[PDB]
Amino acid sequence: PLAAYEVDDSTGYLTSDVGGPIQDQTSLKAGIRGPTLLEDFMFRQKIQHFDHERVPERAVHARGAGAHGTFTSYADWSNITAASFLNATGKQTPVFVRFSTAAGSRGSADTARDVHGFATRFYTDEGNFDIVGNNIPVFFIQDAIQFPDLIHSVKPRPDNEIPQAATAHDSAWDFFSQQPSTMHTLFWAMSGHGIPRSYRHMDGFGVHTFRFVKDDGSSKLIKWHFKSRQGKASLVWEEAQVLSGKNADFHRQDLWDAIESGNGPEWDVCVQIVDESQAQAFGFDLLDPTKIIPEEYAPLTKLGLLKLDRNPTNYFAE
Amino acid sequence: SPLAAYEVDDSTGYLTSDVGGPIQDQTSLKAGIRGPTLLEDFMFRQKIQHFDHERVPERAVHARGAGAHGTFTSYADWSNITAASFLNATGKQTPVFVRFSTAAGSRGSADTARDVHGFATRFYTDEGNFDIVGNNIPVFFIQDAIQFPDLIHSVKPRPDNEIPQAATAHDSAWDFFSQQPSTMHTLFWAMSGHGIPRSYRHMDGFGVHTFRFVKDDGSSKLIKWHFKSRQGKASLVWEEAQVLSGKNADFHRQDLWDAIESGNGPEWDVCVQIVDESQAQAFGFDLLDPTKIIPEEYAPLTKLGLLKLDRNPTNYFAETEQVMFQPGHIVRGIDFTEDPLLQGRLFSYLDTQLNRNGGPNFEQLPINMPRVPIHNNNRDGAGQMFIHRNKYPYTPNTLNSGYPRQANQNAGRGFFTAPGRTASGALVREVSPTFNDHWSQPRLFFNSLTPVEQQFLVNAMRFEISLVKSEEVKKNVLTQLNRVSHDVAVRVAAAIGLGAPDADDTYYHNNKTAGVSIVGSGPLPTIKTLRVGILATTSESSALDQAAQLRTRLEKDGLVVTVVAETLREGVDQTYSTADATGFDGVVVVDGAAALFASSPLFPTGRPLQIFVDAYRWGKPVGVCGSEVLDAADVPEDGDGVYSEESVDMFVEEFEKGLATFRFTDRFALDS
Amino acid sequence: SPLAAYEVDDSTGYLTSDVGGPIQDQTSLKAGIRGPTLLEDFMFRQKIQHFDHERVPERAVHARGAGAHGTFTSYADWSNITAASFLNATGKQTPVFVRFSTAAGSRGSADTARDVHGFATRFYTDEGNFDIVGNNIPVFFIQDAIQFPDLIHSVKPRPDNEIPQAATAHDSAWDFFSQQPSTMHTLFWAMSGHGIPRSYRHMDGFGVHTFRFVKDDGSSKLIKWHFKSRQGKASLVWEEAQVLSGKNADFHRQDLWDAIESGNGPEWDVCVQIVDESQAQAFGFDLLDPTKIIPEEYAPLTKLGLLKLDRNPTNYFAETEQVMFQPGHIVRGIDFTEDPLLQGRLFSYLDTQLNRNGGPNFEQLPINMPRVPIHNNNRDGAGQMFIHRNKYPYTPNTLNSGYPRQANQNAGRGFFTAPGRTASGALVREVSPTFNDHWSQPRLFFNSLTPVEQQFLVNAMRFEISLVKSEEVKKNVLTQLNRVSHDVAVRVAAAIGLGAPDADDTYYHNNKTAGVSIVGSGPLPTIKTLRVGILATTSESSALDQAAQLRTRLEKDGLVVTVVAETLREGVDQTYSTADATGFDGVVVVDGAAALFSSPLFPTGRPLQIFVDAYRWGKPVGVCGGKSSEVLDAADVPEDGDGVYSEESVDMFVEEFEKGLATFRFTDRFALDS
Ligand code: HDD
Ligand code: HDD
Ligand code: HDD
Ligand SMILES: [Ca+2]
Ligand SMILES: [Ca+2]
Ligand SMILES: [Ca+2]
Repeated sequence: PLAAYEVDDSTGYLTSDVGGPIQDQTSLKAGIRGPTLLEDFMFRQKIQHFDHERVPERAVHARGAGAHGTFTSYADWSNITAASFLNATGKQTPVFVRFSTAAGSRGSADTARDVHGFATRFYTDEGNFDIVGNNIPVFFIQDAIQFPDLIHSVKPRPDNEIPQAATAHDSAWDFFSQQPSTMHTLFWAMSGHGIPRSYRHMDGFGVHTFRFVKDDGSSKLIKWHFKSRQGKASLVWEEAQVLSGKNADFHRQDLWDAIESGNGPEWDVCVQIVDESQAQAFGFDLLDPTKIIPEEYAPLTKLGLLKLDRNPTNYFAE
Repeated sequence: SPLAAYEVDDSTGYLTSDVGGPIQDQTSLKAGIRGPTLLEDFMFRQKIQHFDHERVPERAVHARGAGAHGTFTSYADWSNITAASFLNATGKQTPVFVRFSTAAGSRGSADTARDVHGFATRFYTDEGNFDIVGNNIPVFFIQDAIQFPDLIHSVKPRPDNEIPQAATAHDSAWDFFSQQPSTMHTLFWAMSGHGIPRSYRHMDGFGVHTFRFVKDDGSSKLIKWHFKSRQGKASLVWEEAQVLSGKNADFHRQDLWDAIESGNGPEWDVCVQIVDESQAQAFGFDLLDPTKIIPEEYAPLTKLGLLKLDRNPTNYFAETEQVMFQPGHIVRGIDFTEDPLLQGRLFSYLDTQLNRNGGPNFEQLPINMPRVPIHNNNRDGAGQMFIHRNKYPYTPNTLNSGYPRQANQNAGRGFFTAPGRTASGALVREVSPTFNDHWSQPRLFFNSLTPVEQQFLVNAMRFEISLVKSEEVKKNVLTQLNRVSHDVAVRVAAAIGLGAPDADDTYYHNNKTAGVSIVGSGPLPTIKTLRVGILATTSESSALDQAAQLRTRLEKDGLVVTVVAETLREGVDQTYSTADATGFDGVVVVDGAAALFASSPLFPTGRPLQIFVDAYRWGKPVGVCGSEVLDAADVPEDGDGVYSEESVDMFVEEFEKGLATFRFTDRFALDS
Repeated sequence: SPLAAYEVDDSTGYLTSDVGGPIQDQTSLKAGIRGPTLLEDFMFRQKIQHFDHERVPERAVHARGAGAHGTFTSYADWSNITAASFLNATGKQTPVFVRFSTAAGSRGSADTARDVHGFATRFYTDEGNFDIVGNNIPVFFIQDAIQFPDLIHSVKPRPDNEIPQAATAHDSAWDFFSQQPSTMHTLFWAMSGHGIPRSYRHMDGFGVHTFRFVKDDGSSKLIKWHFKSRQGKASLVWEEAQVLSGKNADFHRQDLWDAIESGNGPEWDVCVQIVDESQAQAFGFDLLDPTKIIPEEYAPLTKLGLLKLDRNPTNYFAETEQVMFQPGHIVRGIDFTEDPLLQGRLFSYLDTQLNRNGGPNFEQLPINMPRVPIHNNNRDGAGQMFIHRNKYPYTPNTLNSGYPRQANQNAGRGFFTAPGRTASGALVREVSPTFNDHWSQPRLFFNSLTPVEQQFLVNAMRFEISLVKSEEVKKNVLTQLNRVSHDVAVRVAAAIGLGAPDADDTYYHNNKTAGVSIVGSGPLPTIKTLRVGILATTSESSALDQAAQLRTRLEKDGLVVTVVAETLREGVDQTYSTADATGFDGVVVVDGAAALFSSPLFPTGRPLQIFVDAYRWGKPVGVCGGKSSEVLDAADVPEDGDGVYSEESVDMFVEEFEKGLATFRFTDRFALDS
């Protein structure tokens, strides 16, 4: 899939980045017990590379894991959307998905209590389409300008950077109690949804109302819902705590293993579809990201199958 | 102090942009009440752009850590051994900043991972910043800096899946250790209690490399830095460290924060072993080799001064995250040696700050600034915070009267390379044959540990090596362990189902050395800061009375007391639900609570008992104050570090001796 | 000095590292006296690393430029029209920093390129930094911010070979201009003397866009900023600008530096045209359209205050290179309009500083810092210089007692959007048909130039279009020019050997507007700082005596005198070898030197060439001492010509010559199309 960019090092002699054969095990010195020389370019190119390996972690959802897969459309959905990846029964589009926690840094534990990310890229034949979702259908806040306030409050206190990957501290609850919009996502996070058994055992939600637009220009309002075929399942809190200690890599290992063993996880990619006229018909505003549309009011339509079946080759690059 | 000058107070006043315009930051500007957000909303974009760019790359190693401010005080005028100004007078005080860390884990990984630990100290001296970038272990894995990315790639997570976090417990790490025998000495240290210290305060710091002290007359001697903890030496046990990682990833940084906040700032004696240049190869090994210690029997310690950390940072990102240490930050009176590990570090720490800071002016960050004037011809660069008045920044000049002037051995107190240093021979990429003994000092270390300490180390290796999938790597590992000790290889082999290779006694010996054992280092010199968990109940008013009485007594002796019960109320600090044995150095049950130890929606099933049981199994002093509890917990009444008294005063007295002893090691099973 | 706190003195002391350790920096540490350099040489590496990383990206546009500090002083309490604090009291003073620039060229390109010029002003107000990011031309090429990269790609060098530097005289630029007719108005400005100003001090500044002034009671009015120069309007002629680019690439920055250093800091009246919201479409065009000016006949200027630049920077990189302007630096009392060019700029200037500074904390650079306290919850980021005490940086909070408090119209003097502003209609990527007339205003401009000024413009177009290789592009250019003026198309067509298309009179008219002509703007109101070259000789002690007397008399009136001779000595400033007519506003030969007009000391014919060039470029020229016909005849300069002087008396010579410096250019020396 990304075959063209792969580099193989199963044979051959060590070279610099400009293809000159070299060694990299001993520094060049003025005498066998002497000082290292500035002219040692082998040393400097290798160490400069190493010194510069790291990039900033993501400002949120720093901790996560991904895989490649395929999306297959169940129908020609031309009658609700012009979207090319949805325009024929059986049409296949490559995907890449990254799942994550939200608050913790790189290296924090998979099984912390948190909102989880479920970000999906469809490499469509009319361009990349991303649905950047969470495992919880609603968000804490109603205006993007408040994001840094929310995130500062739930991340570690800035004098001592304590506590890692946890809402269990004064600042977060101060924010929650002063900003009552947070109540809905709070209740989800405090349920089993905050500690899922695996990435495969949770759903994905776009959260926002988006629009499907036909080629004739007519539109409908939609909510994205990726429905897990593995079922839903959570940990219990005491278990999640011990797991955070025994295996910080629990979720990424789970996903990696299911893929290697030929049990790639699957989701039905679904939408709730409603009319433009129904923006305020359900007793709340569809522009409000703290609300769900009860399934009693709008059933889910299954658009296609998302299957993840191939692990990355290099975690950093992918 | 450059840091007071840059403090920003936000305890009053109206919100402003970064250019001082009063603004709001709670609602986006929209076209209509239910409309799209406008591009012209500058309040939105300035706030979100800032947030979007908050993060910087983590350190390439030692990314997880924590820092504090303090003072170094010289005990003497040390001009007789070094020209260093911060050491030139009795009582001379120099501000310091120290950052402690693990090594392998990323910035959100647990403090209590098994690992080498950093101990980096900046002395803001009156003749420039001097950094000693050390570890809690005196020897390093490799003999040449060029091998550093090999070491780090092998111990960091596997690069296809980025598993496992902050752990040597995987194939690649043990493959490297078994193929690169220089690693044995540091590996032995890391597999001991030194890999899982009780806190940053209960470990020592080592410069690792031999350095030089250089006098004003040009003569030099060879030195090793050793920062000796005044708090004593102490470790976790492994199963405790694992539980801690889950229950409190921030255990060490919290321990340091709290000790400082309560007026119990940690202290070290800053010491050196000092030997003559002629002794570079006198001790049976090469002092240029960073995998070797100078046994204290060959060179005793000289105490130079006191290091005390006593002030927490105000902003962690600005101070702790941005501090940028360099062994290149050196001062007159100190010089480098030809240690090929040290040699290469000099390059790496200057270069890597470019990655972290994103520009060349990183020394202008308040935490990195010196406490003396700067005079040089460095100019421009992204993030230039100075306005230079000298418009002729080249040497030699007449247009600025020849300023700044050259400093050297004979002018302006300049740094100078030790004038006795020479080089000779071919320009070679060759390892000195004097470096070849990779196994005798690992054996020296192992020999110096107590029997239960040796068992803990064997058990660490059993744990990790049992997780290595490759049969080939496991066998290669036993080959190397066997060159250190046949007994180690036998005992480790037993757990992984392979046979050890035949004894190979080339490097075996029975010699020991002082000061490397934790268990054999004696009771702790103080118990201030140590944590006592008092397990109580809300259902008995007697239980809460006893708790309160203990608290008064224990708190007066500097101990941190946590009363635990089913729910919070006056006098109760923590519910059973959030409590765990890893949160205490000692655990006391007030006997009025016996009922809990025999179901509640308020805590998981059997929680009160489990805490007591874990505390016992992990070797902690445990007690009952008011003994069927001990039956329920299967704890022997007569056991060492088990207490049972109705006398408040008698119990406190005995239990406080238990906290000093710290661990009761007789509770751990030993190989035959 | 505004930034004193950040200054670093190196007039004494021993060399140190950046961490204060005394060091040397003159010899590398080596293994032996003829040995290899050692990696442990930290003195070498810290010094060379710094050097290796000195450069930052130049500005994507306006890369070439120069800055200075000054003061703005309000003429009144302007609360009747704006809430702006910096305008709230008579005599109220605010520090400023201004940077001037060309637009297309890179760093190191020449000041005297033909171009639009930047005029960017920061007011460090007591209610925050307020920037007016303007140009010396009142209209812009394009009507929507989204087209900016198309414009800039077209006028910058061709991307295969990066040719030509700092010039519109190539196919791609004229291709864009001819396909995008909105460009015509600014093009006509740039092809006039406004494209080649005599100095930064002799040009005006324009905000270009309509902005709003907003009162504390929330009512608003539409405004245009006009900074009117107190030095007068003046231009180079093209041939002169070309030679200048090669003889002194730094001409404008030197001129500004020198004027400030001599206590002649330049001044502008900071003015606005003010009109009601109801007049957005009352003047025959849309006030949201940045290709249109409001003629002065429809809206006169209000003088708000005085701008004076009077202090040069200390370190150019730290102040001038690092200053980061944004139209997003706005203050209470001012607001935006729905000009789609302005709207997009708001985005660009915040984003582009990330590129230049390499990190998000660019507002912390001394030159970008405000002069009032900052209270917000912005945190971290590379290069973070603050240590924030508030450990609860979120709103809403109780743990920091609700601080910082929200500022808005009612509390804390907050910025607020003019509350009368609305939007209505479909969400569209459509151009308003009110923007559709691209040609009437260029014609209004052209009509307002004097005959010789119109010739200069036609000649600029003939120069550049002649260098366009594509006959199709050239034909498309004539199509657009012809929509502005048939006469212009005909006269330009003549130089390039094409025929003009037939007259198309849809947008022709004969209307004129005041205040846009340079050549018609009258004699300069001051001649201080103008440059007089006295050409002399060392052969005659009398030539040097005349030169000294003349110097004394001219310097008394604040002119900058340069005595030129074969070689330097006391009283001679420059040799003929380095001298050029482009270095002077006026040229005087002392009659003692008549014989000069071959030496190893200067190129053949140089002294004469300086005089002749000065004459051909319209400058006042003369001979002092009484004997003039030898010089004037050798030069082919008629003795009775306007702006040609000859007197024995120093005092009398200078009085006549000084009138000529004020007139500045003698335009009768240039041929007109017949
Ligand atoms: C205005 C700021 C803002 C707001 C209101 C949100 N986010 Fe976000 N999000 C970011 C700003 C951001 C970001 C800072 O831009 C990140 C960090 C790294 C990145 O690529 O974008 C990000 C990362 C990020 C990731 C990690 C993607 C990956 O794996 O690389 C996920 C899954 C989400 N977000 C999902 C959400 C959901 C479901 C939201 C509520 C509906 C949401 N975000 C609101
Ligand atoms: C040639 C590469 C190289 C080698 C051989 C070493 N290191 Fe290192 N070290 C680095 C390259 C490096 C680095 C990549 O340059 C770091 C990462 C971030 C930084 O500032 O420097 C660093 C970070 C770093 C830190 C964190 C400092 C802080 O708290 O910010 C400590 C304590 C050490 N190292 C200590 C050591 C010790 C005791 C070594 C062996 C004697 C050692 N390093 C060998
Ligand atoms: C949307 C893109 C865009 C548009 C439509 C414009 N500009 Fe701009 N301008 C920039 C994008 C930009 C920029 C890329 O963001 C620059 C480069 C460096 C900087 O700070 O902003 C810039 C630089 C810049 C400078 C140099 C400021 C300094 O000295 O540092 C001036 C004077 C202007 N511009 C003036 C204008 C005027 C009068 C315009 C029309 C009314 C205009 N710009 C339209
Ligand atoms: Ca908190
Ligand atoms: Ca591995
Ligand atoms: Ca071209």
